[PDB]
Amino acid sequence: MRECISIHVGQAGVQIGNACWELYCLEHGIQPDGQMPSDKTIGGGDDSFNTFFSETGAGKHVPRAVFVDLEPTVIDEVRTGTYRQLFHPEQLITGKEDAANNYARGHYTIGKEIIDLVLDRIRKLADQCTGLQGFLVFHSFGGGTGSGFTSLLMERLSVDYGKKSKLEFSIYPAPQVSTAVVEPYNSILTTHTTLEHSDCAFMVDNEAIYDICRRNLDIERPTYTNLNRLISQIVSSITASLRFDGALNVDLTEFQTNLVPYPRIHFPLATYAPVISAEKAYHEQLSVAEITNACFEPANQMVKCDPRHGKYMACCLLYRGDVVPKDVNAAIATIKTKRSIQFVDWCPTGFKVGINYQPPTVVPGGDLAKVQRAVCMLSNTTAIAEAWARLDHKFDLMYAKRAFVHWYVGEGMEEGEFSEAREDMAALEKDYEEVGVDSV
Amino acid sequence: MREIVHIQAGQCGNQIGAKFWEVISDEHGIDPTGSYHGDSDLQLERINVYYNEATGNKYVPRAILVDLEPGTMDSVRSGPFGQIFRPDNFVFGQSGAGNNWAKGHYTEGAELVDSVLDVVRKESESCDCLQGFQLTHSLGGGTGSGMGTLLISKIREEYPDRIMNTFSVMPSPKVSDTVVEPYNATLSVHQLVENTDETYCIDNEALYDICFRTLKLTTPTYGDLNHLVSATMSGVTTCLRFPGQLNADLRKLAVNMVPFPRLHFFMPGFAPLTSRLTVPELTQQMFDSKNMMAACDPRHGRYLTVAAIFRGRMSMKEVDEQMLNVQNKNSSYFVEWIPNNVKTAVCDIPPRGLKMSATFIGNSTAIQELFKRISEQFTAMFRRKAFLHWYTGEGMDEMEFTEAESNMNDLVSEYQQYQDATAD
Amino acid sequence: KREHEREVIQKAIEENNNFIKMAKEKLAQKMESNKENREAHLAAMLERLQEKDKHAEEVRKNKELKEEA
Ligand SMILES: COc1cc2cc(c1Cl)N(C)C(=O)C[C@@H](OC(=O)[C@H](C)N(C)C(=O)CCSSC)[C@@]1(C)O[C@@H]1[C@H](C)[C@@H]1C[C@@](O)(NC(=O)O1)[C@H](OC)/C=C/C=C(\C)C2
Ligand SMILES: Nc1nc2c(ncn2[C@@H]2O[C@H](COP(=O)(O)OP(=O)(O)OP(=O)(O)O)[C@@H](O)[C@H]2O)c(=O)[nH]1
Ligand SMILES: Nc1nc2c(ncn2[C@@H]2O[C@H](COP(=O)(O)OP(=O)(O)OP(=O)(O)O)[C@@H](O)[C@H]2O)c(=O)[nH]1
Ligand SMILES: [Ca+2]
Ligand SMILES: [Mg+2]
Ligand SMILES: [Mg+2]
Repeated sequence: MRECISIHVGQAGVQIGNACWELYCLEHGIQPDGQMPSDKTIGGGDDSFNTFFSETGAGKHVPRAVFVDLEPTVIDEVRTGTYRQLFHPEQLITGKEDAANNYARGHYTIGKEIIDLVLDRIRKLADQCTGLQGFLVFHSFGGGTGSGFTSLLMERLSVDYGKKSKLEFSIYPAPQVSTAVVEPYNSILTTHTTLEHSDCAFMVDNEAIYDICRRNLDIERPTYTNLNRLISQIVSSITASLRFDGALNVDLTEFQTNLVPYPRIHFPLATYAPVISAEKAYHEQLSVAEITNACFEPANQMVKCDPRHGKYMACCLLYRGDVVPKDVNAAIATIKTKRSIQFVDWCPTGFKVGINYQPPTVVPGGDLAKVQRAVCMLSNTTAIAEAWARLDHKFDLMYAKRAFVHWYVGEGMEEGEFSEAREDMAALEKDYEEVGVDSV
Repeated sequence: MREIVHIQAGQCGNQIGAKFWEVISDEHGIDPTGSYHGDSDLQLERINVYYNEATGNKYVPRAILVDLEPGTMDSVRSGPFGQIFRPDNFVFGQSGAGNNWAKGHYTEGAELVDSVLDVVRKESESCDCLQGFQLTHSLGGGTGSGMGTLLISKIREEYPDRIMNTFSVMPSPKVSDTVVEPYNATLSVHQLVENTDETYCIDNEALYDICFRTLKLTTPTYGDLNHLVSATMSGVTTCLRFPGQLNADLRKLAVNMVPFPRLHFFMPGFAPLTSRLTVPELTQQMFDSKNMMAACDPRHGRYLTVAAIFRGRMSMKEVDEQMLNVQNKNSSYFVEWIPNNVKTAVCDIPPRGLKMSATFIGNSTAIQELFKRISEQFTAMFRRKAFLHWYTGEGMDEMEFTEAESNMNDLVSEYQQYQDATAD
Repeated sequence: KREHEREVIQKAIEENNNFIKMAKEKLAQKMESNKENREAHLAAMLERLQEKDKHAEEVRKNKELKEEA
């Protein structure tokens, strides 16, 4: 019951999927061959981790996940890698020719050739569910598959599963690790097309993750491996309420009620702490008060923006590990006093709090210190619109000259789709302004 | 998995084509017999991009050798790696083209084109996922310039959804005394601008000036020029041949490098250029005019897009800092209406003999200086209709020379347009 | 009250279905427009290439006409 199917699209989606599922396994005590000694109910069960893992009669715990990429090399490494036994081959779907960093090829030319197969494999997972809650879609904004195929899939999922919940983990592009000049195009196109088909979307600014790795972990030049291991911790904190259960645990759907005041305003800002090296964490007890304070330092945000220069519509705190309500309430009280957290006038100011007693886990060889307690803040702030504004500016500079537009037209798209998508974005930036205005 | 089909046409095309295969074969650890004796698995990771695998673990270049003159075939065949190539992939006539573009495009070459295509089809049919083709040729001759552009058009007819890439060698009075080279070049450019997705401009003028001024070679040979070409060709194809992220295939390169379909003529660059370094030094030189393989000054135009490729063991932190340094210090020479137009890749495998190198691929509006030079030499003869009878004798019309001249002038104007363009 | 309760739930059904419907139609329309546009782009490309072949025939025809004279 309350099963959740994960869909990982494109390189970024897949490789982040590798990090996440590796982390999930270590958190639940699941071996690379899928075995879980602590699980005494063989062949099935209705425990909390069963929302993310199905069970075979042989005792194998299988991720409720699909991996999709229009080229095989990234998923092939999953097929031959450390956790190859973890997945059934039909969960790992591949093409031959990728989208070449083109949204058009991902949504149309190449994507149409594999979409039916993907939906069939997703259906096979859905049929295993006694009470499917919804989907988690992992993808990049910039890639052709991450942008184009994801939009195609999201459209199709709304048709085949109605208003079943669909959550996104979207990788927002950064020049330090970008691989295409047209990522602003692919970004605006996929955001426009997916907007009405997504209920909630957590944006991950690669530059924000890049900086956190450089400043807080002293990684000279972060790799995708460095970025992904940090992202997985944030994804883990958000899904922990689904995979574990405790007295103080608060389901992600309850937070979602507070985080989305209007359908289009569904992009929460994530902030995670503590991100600290083993060297620095040694003989350093990070209190509930200290990590909660860190959530309001913009340097720790998943998206580069300034909430101090915006208004709050919601503030959620997702704690895990050695944390009790008393300390949390004290820490918040201190913050509400010291920090100026300004809400819009039409929402209450109380912070919604959740606590999972299971402490954070780290993967071997990682740079993150294993801490006794961590927190992820999910806030709805008008400041997130900054990320739209930056992308929209880059989009405009190129589109004014129609730079690279022929690559899209040549694959069947029209200029009208570009202007249509950009206008939706302009309306979205405007919506975020409007919600921040005081009432009459 | 993503196979490229190599084609080399004419004397020049085959010469640089041969050298290209010698160099990358060494990099990938292939011997002249086609056997693998290498030390790193990175060599064989993407070997199928350029090499077919045969019985007994033999690696055969997916290469097609073409010429209207049978002499070229023997020279290659009796070359160092001549025995590596597929015998049936040798396609040749007898009569030669004799520096006549019309002969290679309409007459002599048109007779031979079908037998070439048959070889192309057989190679392509066996491709798991053909990404496209790359041609090596000159624009000054008649076979490489004339039949090469014909082959492009015919191949594009049967594979219209595949990438067409070319390594075009531009003529210069400093290396060749044939006077109709501006005719052949202009007629070729007229074809390239319409039917290729990305063209590397190899300028003999630039190759000569480098060998004479920089390398200090009093009398540069064709072997001295090709040494540069092979080093360049090895560099710009590094991202294709080894496991990587940036521009790992021909289409992704084209998307990053070609903002407008006609403006696909690249200015390659290499560093270090030496004959008998730090990351800042490598970066300085690769953006230096003295290191460009096209006789153009990038400070006389603006970069639309740039692909930089660093090879060797170095600090990626240092590379990232320096590449940012160049763009900030030379921001005026990068168009502002294409954000983040400079992409950088780093391969751990250095080329033969070097500890670390840097390959540069630029789409600069300063490339017009190259086309302007040809246009000036072209018009000087066409205004008086000189040597025209050799072309019209093959059935051509004067209006076709007019159109080629006009289209080339248009290309220049279009580069000037986006050079003069601003954001605001 | 009972009638209103029925009217609410069947309105929810109607809106969910109308969403599914319009999404299905929007997509089929988009995939059809894209198909026609891409084919037209390819058709035009070949059309130009086939006129090059025709031109080439005229060149060889013109040579043959110049020869004997
Ligand atoms: C003063 O007048 C000249 C007289 C001649 C050549 C030149 C001038 Cl300016 N030069 C320097 C040119 O560049 C024009 C032509 O070049 C050459 O054919 C190359 C360079 N070659 C091998 C030689 O010139 C031999 C040394 S003579 S030194 C003065 C050329 C290419 O322009 C013609 C047309 C396009 C060719 C000629 C020919 O090669 N075959 C053909 O069909 O078209 C044809 O049949 C095989 C042979 C041509 C030879 C001659 C007409 C000699
Ligand atoms: N955080 C993170 N970002 C990634 C990763 N891999 C790629 N990206 C980002 O994703 C963007 C490019 O999209 P990709 O996922 O690589 O491309 P794709 O989805 O496979 O689509 P194709 O064009 O068909 O290859 C760039 O902005 C990258 O920085 C990753 O492993 N982690
Ligand atoms: N860089 C370089 N240029 C060459 C080489 N060989 C020929 N060229 C140049 O190529 C141009 C055209 O000559 P070719 O390529 O030999 O002519 P072709 O393609 O064989 O055509 P035909 O001789 O008419 O059959 C000339 O201007 C030469 O300068 C070479 O080995 N290296
Ligand atoms: Ca169980
Ligand atoms: Mg990909
Ligand atoms: Mg020759």
